[PDB]
Amino acid sequence: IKAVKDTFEDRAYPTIFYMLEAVIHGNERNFCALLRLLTQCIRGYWEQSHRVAFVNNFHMLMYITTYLGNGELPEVCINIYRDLLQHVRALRQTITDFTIQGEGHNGETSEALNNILTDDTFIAPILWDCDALIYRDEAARDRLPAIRVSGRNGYQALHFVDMAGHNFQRRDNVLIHGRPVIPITP
Amino acid sequence: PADEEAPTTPEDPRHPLHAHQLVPNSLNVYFHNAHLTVDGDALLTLQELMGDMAERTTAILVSSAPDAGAATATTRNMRIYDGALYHGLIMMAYQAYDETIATGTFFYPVPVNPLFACPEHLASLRGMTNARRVLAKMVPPIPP
Amino acid sequence: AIRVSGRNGYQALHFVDMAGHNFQRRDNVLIHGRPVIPITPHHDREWGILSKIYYYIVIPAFSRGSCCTMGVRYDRLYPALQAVIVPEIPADEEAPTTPEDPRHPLHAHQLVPNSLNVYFHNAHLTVDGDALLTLQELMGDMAERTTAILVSSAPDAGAATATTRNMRIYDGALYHGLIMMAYQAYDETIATGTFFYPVPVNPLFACPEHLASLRGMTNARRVLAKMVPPIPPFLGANHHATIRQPVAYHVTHSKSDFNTLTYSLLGGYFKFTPISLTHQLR
Amino acid sequence: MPHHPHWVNEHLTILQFIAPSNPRLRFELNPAFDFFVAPGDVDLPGPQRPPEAMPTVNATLRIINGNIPVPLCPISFRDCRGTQLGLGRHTMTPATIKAVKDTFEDRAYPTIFYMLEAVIHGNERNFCALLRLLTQCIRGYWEQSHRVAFVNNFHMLMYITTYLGNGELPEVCINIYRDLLQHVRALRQTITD
Amino acid sequence: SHRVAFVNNFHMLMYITTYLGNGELPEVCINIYRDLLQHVRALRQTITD
Amino acid sequence: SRVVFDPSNPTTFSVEAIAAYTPVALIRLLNASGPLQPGHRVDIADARSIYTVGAAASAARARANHNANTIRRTAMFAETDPMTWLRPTVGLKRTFNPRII
Amino acid sequence: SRVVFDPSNPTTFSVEAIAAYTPVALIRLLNASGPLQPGIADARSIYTVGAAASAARARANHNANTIRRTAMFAETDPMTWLRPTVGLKRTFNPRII
Amino acid sequence: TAMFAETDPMTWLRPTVGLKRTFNPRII
Amino acid sequence: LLDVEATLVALRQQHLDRQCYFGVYVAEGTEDTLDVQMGRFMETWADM
Repeated sequence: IKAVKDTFEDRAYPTIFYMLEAVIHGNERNFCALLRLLTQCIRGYWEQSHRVAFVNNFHMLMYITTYLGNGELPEVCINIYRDLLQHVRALRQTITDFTIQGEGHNGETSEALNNILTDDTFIAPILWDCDALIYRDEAARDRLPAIRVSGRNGYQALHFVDMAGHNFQRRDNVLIHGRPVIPITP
Repeated sequence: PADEEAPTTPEDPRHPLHAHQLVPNSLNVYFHNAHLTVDGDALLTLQELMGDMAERTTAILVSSAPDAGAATATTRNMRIYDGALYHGLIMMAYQAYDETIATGTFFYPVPVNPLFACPEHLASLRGMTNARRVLAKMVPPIPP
Repeated sequence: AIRVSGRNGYQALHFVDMAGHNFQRRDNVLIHGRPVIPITPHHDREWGILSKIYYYIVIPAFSRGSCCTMGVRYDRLYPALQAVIVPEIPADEEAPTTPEDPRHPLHAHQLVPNSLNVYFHNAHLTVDGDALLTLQELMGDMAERTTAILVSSAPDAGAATATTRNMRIYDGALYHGLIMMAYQAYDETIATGTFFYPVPVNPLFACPEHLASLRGMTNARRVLAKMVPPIPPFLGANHHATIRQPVAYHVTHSKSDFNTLTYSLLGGYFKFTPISLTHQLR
Repeated sequence: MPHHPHWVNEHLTILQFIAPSNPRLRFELNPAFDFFVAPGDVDLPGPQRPPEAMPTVNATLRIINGNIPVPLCPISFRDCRGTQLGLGRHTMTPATIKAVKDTFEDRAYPTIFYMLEAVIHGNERNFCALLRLLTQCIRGYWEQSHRVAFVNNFHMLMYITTYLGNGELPEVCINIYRDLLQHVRALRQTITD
Repeated sequence: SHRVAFVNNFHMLMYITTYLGNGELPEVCINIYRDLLQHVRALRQTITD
Repeated sequence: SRVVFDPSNPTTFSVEAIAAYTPVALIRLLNASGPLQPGHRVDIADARSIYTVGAAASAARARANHNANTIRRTAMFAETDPMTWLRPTVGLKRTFNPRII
Repeated sequence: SRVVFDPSNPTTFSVEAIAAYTPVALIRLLNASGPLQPGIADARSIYTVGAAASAARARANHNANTIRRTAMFAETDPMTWLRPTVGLKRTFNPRII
Repeated sequence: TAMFAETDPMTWLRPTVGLKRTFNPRII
Repeated sequence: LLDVEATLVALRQQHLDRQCYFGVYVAEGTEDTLDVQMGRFMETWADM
């Protein structure tokens, strides 16, 4: 804990890796192709400083931990990740068995009133795909959706754009879904 | 090269990217920052990844109407608002007086929800010495 | 009262081939013959009893949390690995398996996508000829059937009344059930749930991961199953027996240690038997 | 099921064990017998459509006394069982603790292990090939990761201990297996005496 | 010599931390200033609080 | 015959002489998918079973040929000999070597 | 027609011929006081499309010597009724034979 | 040249980064 | 919640002073840019 606190307080982590991860998060095929270089880069980073990092990408962390099933790296960062996952699982188990459910008028409300985070009404730090918004809209049966994006009642929905649609002279245009490798589907 | 290979470390003149194709100026800083071990497969994967380009970043503001059946009709004043951001990152390392990033060139402040704020990142725009500095120092404005 | 495969008695089969395939066989156990068809007990049942005891106490005590089991379509996955890769080895010559020489048997020359071969290369800690001959031998001996066994027998009458005489216990089991503890739905190299299917066999072997991994359960169904025990009466005998709730309640609310759990089980294993009561008094 | 059963969710026991209630009394009357509601006019085996039946009370003797109410006073029982059993007994070791932690952390069960189990359950040729390739397999597994894994395979463990007895397995694994076997044998002897 | 130097200058410390620091440095000797900067930050926080 | 879409005659004689992976490579290189119009209602025993048993026989023959130059394996039962009237026969230590010389 | 004053027309072939040794001298040649605006997002779009074309040309040239890997999807052969063909990924050394 | 980048007048197309001296070129 | 109408009307009648209406007014944009909008918002907050 103190090691990661010192690493965070050192203020020596470049943002180029974070930007690259954010760019590649929307392409599963590209991420799989670049994993070969990513493993070498993380091995070099560990050799330079065994202190753990890259805690802002839970999906990437779980993917690399599941892929690194051979044992090519020492069980230090992997051990810390496993301990954190075990603690999270224990907290989830205590939350689930410390309360009861079953009562409901027209939707799921017990967990929403208990912890809030289970329901989709709670906000999120950064949104990546439209599947979360679709799930929130589907689960918001008892709540009227007051969508007021830039004063418009409805929000624009479109798929990924091609290479000829990279014009920067557009206003109020969202970028959802994508082409990792097709209609809109979560 | 076809049916050939070169060491990753820059210690052999036979490496295509050792001294001839390294080029000065623009590539020097990038090489110093990310002089990791790369090869033909890594270059090909990077080139394939570079073919996907986005357009820009935008923010989405939405709201949800709660159950309007507490007192009578729709006379309640209870509302809940939700925030959402597209193409964003979480940064926890703030430089003190680094000159790598200028004022309003690469990184700029963005509105955040009034749940867990920080004054260190809100002052990255600079541009203030005494008046606006002491103004932003005491009161941190939360966006309406 | 033997009730294997829903029938009485059992038969035996010799080395089967591709001219006698039967995917709908009923009341037929697989033993793959017996070179040493006559049937005789060659192995003592003490080892099997010990293995069952270990599977019933120490293993659940060690892995009470996040434990589940599921099966796969053996009849659909067995006749699909018919392949052989082997180079030419001269007499009195060595065959190194290091991934450095150009003469590697599994070099990157001409292959197919996905990651089975890379997984084999990662797990290449064994030899190739032995694996090839084992696969060839297994090609002519495969299991193409599966069934469940539901036994029912009355040991003795616990009470003089006739109500306890007509009662009969029921136990559920699944033959040829492969043990699959971990199951993650992150396999992008193959379809998810195309061959695997979860099914509870024990009241303590129920986990939310297996139920949610089917990709065919709605949110309402999941939240309903998360409250009531979904173990089938004919597969787990949860409500059929007398100890329905406490057997899981104590094992979930103990969460102290394996020694404490074993001590509690030993203390509670004093059944309502006159012999046990006499032993306790002594 | 339109509604949900009120007996499976026995978490509301800390108040029903003090104040008697109809749902907690109409089913349980005595600690020696268990009463259950009769099925819907369906025998064993029965049809898919249950016809209307009549209420009745059936008494069945409890083969195992696992239905005793625990939460009325579990602290005293736990303390007494601890003070009566955990006085001069066996204790775990850091080696086994680390092995358990590693097995929990790995949780892989791959296709190689599945095929190994499939060829181990029964096959003459596969068994005869394994009797020769086991040394190479364990050596490769140890050299890839000396971590201890796949201990629940008692059949393969006993096969290895009966076949390979010339001092080939690592001394740490052999010692761990020996002490766990001694501990389980002592536990069995105590539970039998 | 099992000894460290450059402990009487502050202007060069910022420059070396911003330029030399890349990762390929001995952590057994570059962590001396880490405690000093942590203490400076702690005292600044206590003063401003 | 040369088409491998419906193996009915060249199932073992055309595969034993060449590498066993050649038919697999040819099948993989043959387009991407086949039409479903000429469906078969005789399950797989018409030609798929014949192809699989032929491939298995070819693989077994190749393995036997490869192991012919090496030393073959034996059984597991030992300490059995008809000349037990005077003394029994003891076993041999495991000292196998990859090369005879 | 490679004209630096009006790069609207030479947007693909000029960038392809630029390769890597051209921009080093081009930066000095174009200096700072240059009236290249006639003939502000248009310049950025031209630069991005030129970079994309150059990257595509480089990828095509590199793939000529090696073998173009196919997709990672399964059931790539007509005989797919029980299990498809599963093999090695593209993370190994790219070789022809 | 110096490693300082700051800003350049040729921002119409793309910004120009600075040049560092952290290299030792050699023919052999 | 139905008995608070009288309390609310009494509080409205007695009335109290208020400040910083703009900070809790909650408004929305008109399909503008990001940097210029943020600068204008900062300037208005500073000078208002």
